[PDB]
Amino acid sequence: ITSWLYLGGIVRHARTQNTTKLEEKPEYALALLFVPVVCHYCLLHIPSEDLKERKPHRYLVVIPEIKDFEDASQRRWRLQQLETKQFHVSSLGEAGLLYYSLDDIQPEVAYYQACQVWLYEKTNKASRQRTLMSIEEIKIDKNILITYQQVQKYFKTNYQIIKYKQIFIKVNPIRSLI
DNA sequence: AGATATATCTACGTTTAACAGTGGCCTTATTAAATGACTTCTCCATGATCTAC
Repeated sequence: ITSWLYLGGIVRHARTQNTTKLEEKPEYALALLFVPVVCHYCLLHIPSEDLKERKPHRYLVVIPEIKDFEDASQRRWRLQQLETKQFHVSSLGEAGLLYYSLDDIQPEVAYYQACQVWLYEKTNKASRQRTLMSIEEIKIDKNILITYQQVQKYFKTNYQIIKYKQIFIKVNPIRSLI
């Protein structure tokens, strides 16, 4: 297999391309074919960089831990409802929490969800393709999620600045900090 | 020479009382930065193809 099928599975040593290549059974290869549907994609904005002077290009890939097929399907279909301006975030944890923002909260059921955030970013200005720059695990319990909803409620949302074909999005740093 | 009991005068009174600031103010103006910069390069992954043994 190759990196397009399994993210991060590049051949380290190109001169040994034929031998040192990741190998998998056909069914797992089909799963690696169908991975892209589940994972959502978010855009990351550097707070230090003025968004006017730098359009977002970093891509965060949120890959959720699977506990049940139906639960994951319902979660993904629920997250389909959100607006694109929400997807523009200022931190990896913000995107992870957004992936679990629309999950139902049950007080009898001990809620616990885990997901992976994969950061893809051009190494330099003239980079031809993005490179995996960060992977971070997020484990969200009940208290963290309700606190995040409380922060979302009290703290203001993103300002959808719109200019000449320039729909900038103003993310509140505090929300991310919290 | 050693051991021992004695004698040495003032002194006294040494402040009593009542108070221990009364008044008014305890900053008035104005300015709460002015500019410009918010990385700079390269280091790509993978497969088709060329070529030497």
